[PDB]
Amino acid sequence: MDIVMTQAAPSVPVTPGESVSISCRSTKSLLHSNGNTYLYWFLQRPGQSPQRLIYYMSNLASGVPDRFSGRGSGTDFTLRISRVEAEDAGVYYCMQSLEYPYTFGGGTKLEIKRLVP
Amino acid sequence: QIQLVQSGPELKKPGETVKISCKASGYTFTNYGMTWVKQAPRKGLKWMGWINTYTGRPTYADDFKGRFAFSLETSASTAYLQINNLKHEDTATYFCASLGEDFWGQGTTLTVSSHHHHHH
Ligand code: NA
Repeated sequence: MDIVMTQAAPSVPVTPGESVSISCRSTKSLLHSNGNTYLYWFLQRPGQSPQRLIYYMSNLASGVPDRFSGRGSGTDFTLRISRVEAEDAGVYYCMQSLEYPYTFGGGTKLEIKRLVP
Repeated sequence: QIQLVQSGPELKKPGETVKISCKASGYTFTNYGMTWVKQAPRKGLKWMGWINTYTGRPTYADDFKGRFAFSLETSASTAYLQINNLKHEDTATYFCASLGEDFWGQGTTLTVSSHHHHHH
């Protein structure tokens, strides 16, 4: 039976330099007997391929800065971005790779809020 | 160092067939699998399946069983995705990835159009 991945919201608001959290839930625990938790976070900006931010639930991919972090247990996962910059705008997706078929969450658009002059 | 390069955009009429390539470079092709990902308008990212580039064995998500075929030309370090009998709902950008290594192609945008398929 497919593991369904769900993100709590389709977009979340933030202002420059402030922090934000994006959530993801699985229907089954992603912790394997080997001790790894088979959860990825990706970002996809428009016009680009997706790029991995986090692997094994909490490990930063190379080149990813220290302001990103991940936490969770079992079936509840949170990605945090601590000091948001323009370049962070995009859609964030969780994905499980514990069992076939691999499944993505629906994505959460990070929306940087600005006043209308 | 490492580059996955996909074939260019496709614009198609319903019922046609398309075949997209993904050529891998800068690592040993058969050491790592290739995954196919479908990026919609209004349906985020979908994992289509993956193919073992050493054995040739494919694993498909249930939703992609029927009209979709994964194949290889391993001597060319190339993986292919063929989509038969195109539907409007196949409109998307298709990515190849070596997901464990986080290598990504640039994407191939496929547009299935009843009345604009002739613009290229
Ligand atoms: Na399964």
